[PDB]
Amino acid sequence: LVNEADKLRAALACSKELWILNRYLSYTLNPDLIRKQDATSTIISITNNVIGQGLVWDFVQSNWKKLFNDYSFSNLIQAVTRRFSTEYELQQLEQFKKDNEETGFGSGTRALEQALEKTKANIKWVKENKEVVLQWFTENSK
Amino acid sequence: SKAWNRYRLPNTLKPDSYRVTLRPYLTPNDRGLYVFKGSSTVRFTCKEATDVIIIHSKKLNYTLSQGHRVVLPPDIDKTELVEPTEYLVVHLKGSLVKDSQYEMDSEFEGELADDLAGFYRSEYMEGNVRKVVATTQMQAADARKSFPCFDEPAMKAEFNITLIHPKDLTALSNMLPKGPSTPLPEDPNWNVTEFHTTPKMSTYLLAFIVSEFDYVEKQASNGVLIRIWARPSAIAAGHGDYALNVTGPILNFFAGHYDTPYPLPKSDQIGLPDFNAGAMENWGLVTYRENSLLFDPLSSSSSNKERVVTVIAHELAHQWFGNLVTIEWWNDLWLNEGFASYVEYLGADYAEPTWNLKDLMVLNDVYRVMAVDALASSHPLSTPASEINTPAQISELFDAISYSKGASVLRMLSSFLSEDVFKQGLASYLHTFAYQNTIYLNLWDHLQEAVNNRSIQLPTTVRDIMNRWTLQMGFPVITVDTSTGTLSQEHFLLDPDSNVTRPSEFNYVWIVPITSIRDGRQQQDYWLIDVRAQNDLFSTSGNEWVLLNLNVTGYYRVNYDEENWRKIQTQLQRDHSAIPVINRAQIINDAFNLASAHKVPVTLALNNTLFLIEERQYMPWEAALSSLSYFKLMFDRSEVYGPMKNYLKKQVTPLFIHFRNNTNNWREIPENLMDQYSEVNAISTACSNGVPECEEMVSGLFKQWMENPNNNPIHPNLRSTVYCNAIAQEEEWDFAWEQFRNATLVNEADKLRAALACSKELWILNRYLSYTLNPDLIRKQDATSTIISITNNVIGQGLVWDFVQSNWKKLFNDYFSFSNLIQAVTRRFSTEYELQQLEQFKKDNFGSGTRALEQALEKTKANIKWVKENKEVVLQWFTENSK
Amino acid sequence: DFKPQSGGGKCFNCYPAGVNITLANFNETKGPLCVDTSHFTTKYVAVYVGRWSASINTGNCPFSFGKVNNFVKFGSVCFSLKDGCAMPIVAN
Ligand SMILES: *[C@@H]1O[C@H](CO)[C@@H](O)[C@H](O)[C@H]1NC(C)=O
Ligand SMILES: *[C@@H]1O[C@H](CO)[C@@H](O)[C@H](O)[C@H]1NC(C)=O
Ligand SMILES: *[C@@H]1O[C@H](CO)[C@@H](O)[C@H](O)[C@H]1NC(C)=O
Repeated sequence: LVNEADKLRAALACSKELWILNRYLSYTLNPDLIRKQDATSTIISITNNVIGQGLVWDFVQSNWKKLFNDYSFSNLIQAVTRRFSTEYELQQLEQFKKDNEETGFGSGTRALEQALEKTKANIKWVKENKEVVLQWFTENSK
Repeated sequence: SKAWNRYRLPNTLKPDSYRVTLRPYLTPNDRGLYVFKGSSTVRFTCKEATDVIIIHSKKLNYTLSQGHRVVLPPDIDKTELVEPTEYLVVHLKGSLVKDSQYEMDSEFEGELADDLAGFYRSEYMEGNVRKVVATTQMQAADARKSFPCFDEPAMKAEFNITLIHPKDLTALSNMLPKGPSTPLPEDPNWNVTEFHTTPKMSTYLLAFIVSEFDYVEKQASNGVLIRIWARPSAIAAGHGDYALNVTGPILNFFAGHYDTPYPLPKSDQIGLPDFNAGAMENWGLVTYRENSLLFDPLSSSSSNKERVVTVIAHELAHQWFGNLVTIEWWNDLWLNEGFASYVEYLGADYAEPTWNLKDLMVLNDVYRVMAVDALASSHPLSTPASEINTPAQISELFDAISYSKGASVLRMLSSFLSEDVFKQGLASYLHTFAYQNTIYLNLWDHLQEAVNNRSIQLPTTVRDIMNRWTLQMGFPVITVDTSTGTLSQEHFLLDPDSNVTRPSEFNYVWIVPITSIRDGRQQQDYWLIDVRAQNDLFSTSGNEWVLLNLNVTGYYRVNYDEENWRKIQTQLQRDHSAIPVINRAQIINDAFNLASAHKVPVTLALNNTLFLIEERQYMPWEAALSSLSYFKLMFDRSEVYGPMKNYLKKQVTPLFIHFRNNTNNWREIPENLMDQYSEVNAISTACSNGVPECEEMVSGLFKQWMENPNNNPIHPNLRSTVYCNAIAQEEEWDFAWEQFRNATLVNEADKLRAALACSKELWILNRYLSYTLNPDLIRKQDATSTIISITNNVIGQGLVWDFVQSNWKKLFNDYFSFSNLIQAVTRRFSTEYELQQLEQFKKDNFGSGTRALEQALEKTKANIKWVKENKEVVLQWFTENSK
Repeated sequence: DFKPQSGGGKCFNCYPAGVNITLANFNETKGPLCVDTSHFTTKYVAVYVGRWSASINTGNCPFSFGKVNNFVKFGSVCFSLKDGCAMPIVAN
């Protein structure tokens, strides 16, 4: 039943074992294991897991040329980047651009630019609030 | 090129007495410097008619006398400091008349920097006072920097030392105090101490110490006075007791071993709060780190015991060999430190004869350096004496090779000779050349003579064999064809395609002694003297098998035909007690290292682990884990890591159960140190790999500790394992964090700082990384250790990588140890992904670690291929053994 | 009572420091403190650190301090820190 197959395909991302996550990524490429129809959203679900943030970022940024021939890059790149909150991650994004825009990015071609914008906003927002928000939580959580 | 353009003294001057006075001003001066006054006169004999004085002097402000830095016997022309060579050069107007003794005398001042070079000072907190201690480090190059001298190992002379210190403090040197300490008539706030004349010794062995330490004392049956000095607060806790307990038996052991009673009257040992190295042998004032001399039965592990007794045995061994008969020039350094590195294991054997410590030489030195020498980039032992001249060229000799290969080859020497013949030879050498300087060839003369008097049979002279080993790099892998007993040797290069740059004058042909056993019975010794030989002693039939290199006394690897490997495996699984304990480690580690060289299938190396399911001994478990670390580190992110874990559980599960019985549910440790190590390896492996028993029992211990904050239930031997595994399962982490902030004892603070990295929660680890930047949360010297600990945690790998990618120009431009940091962070790299990321990081931008970055690239390429070459087969093997 | 020598220049062990030993209401100007009353009890008070320790030896006496409290009967006894039979105290 497709519904339960998808619930499981999601829930497998919630594991804390990194090696499970990466073997799951390997299966995520194997079309016979999980179909091309839904590999992308499985990777997005790995990214939702905070441990999978690293895996998915280094995966995509180190092999995106493979995915570019066949995988939807727009929402995938959105999902992978949206945790970015530091000027270093901005540097990483812009270098991934300079490293790969020589082939463009298909449907992601605009989305990456959007991410480049929003990450910058997030950077300043963190600078605006990290102390105050922490203070509040440190008080009211007693 | 003039003499002061050269980096060696002329042999025209021989000193023959010294006098020294030192006044360390431990209070800072107005400009915040710490300065000492020094006076010295040296007497020297002209060995060759000359008219200029050349003497070492560095970083000294002199006092001018007669318009010049020194007073002489014809007149002096002029005096200069040739800083690039550190010579005080003093032209005479006339010529110094040969065969005459003259004083050269000087007074000077210097700085007590905390540089750990020369007469440096150390500062430490005691109570709430920053106490200050003046000490000496004089390893090779720095002795001149405390006072002017002919600073060469060959230029041995006699010292009278005098010290002048604040009245409250105590002073020490190589000899006993010649009479009690007297107030200085210039100022009774100062005391004065004089010492008896040292024997003929080299300058690099002096020590001067002024301190407020307090001591614990024993009178040896041999009549020598032996005496541990430490911080008074530390000594009152009895932390010196163990050192004083062991040091007697060891000394009488060496007194037997060299057939030579201890030459000095006393044997001070002193534990300094901080030190660069672990120890230094300064004759009769042996110096150690706190953590390597003091011992607390309430907190240190048995590993601390074996470190303490081992280090002690080493530095005491230097008190004869090395200090009594000294090296001629630094090119022979390997003869000393490696030889002592051997004898220390025999020395501790006498002090704690129930620990079989002699076996661990195999793990800690032979195999620690076989992996280093197995590279074309290695170097032989005996470099030409002309190659070593500058202080950099001297300092570079203190490396893994010079210690551990020296130990290995000298062990082999003591094994193909009868050990009693080695004793006789060594004793005759020390008796003949005492207080002189020698080259190794004099030692091999004495051994040749003792061998002849015993008429030990050898294929050639000892000089021949030991020059076959001494002056060419690498070592053979012996290859046996048991079908015929044909035998061959070849140079084992770990990369089988690496280009050999350095030539061999023997074309890498060795002479090899080969002990061997057959079906559990020892066979007679055989010698190999060629690239090939045949001997029926190695032919086999039916179920017969052979094993070579008994007790791995020989420094070479061994290979057998496939069928013989099957025979050995069959025997070992049938009854492994038939094969000596060491050789069961040897036969693993050989299989793995040969496998890396494509000289054997990796399936064979994995096969050799199979018997461990019923092994109990420490050695083979250790060797197995040490090899399989490579597999874990390579595959721990791959799918292959899945089956592998289950395999280790199967292997280690029975062993854990055994100790659970044999420790009455962990209520007492085993009485034998080797069994304690095996316990730790069992609990560590089985727990970290995930036996269900640990997630209960270790957690229980940890929560019981949380119930008893001042009353820790966990035995110190287990602490480091249980801490980390409990942390692997917030309130525990925060508990350990507040413990760490409250932690008084450095051993515990380190153990916690490691264990806190075992947490699973990425937000915990990221907090930890953020705290790594706060100098108050962690002492800025140790931040790197934290980064490394977080990196080796599989969850932290990508985190630390992106962190350094963020911070590199920061912590580069202002922090430190980038080299081993980059080593830690890159070594997981195994595919072109991170190869590209790493080359980008290079292009985007390394201090000392720059070459380490190149190293990271190189092995990464090999890793890239290695995984491609092996994954599926290894996978298929483990899934097969997964059951 | 005794102490180790201490203070950064001394043996922790070579010989005790600050010895003080007393016999209750013995007065040297009044000689041996005799047991007059029909009964008596012998009691020891350590005052001393670390692995230092002390004890009373039998000396030459056929009995020991303390042990005499196990109902040994005598015609007379007297005690004195000055010389009867001796019993030296030893520190270790
Ligand atoms: C140090 O000086 C004192 C007087 O201040 C003197 O009596 C003593 O003998 C000297 N030696 C030591 C170890 O204190
Ligand atoms: C020294 O070691 C021995 C071990 O044989 C032990 O009996 C003794 O109690 C230890 N301590 C001292 C002070 O001898
Ligand atoms: C081999 O080493 C063991 C120690 O593990 C020792 O008992 C045995 O005598 C040694 N035998 C030979 C032949 O070296």
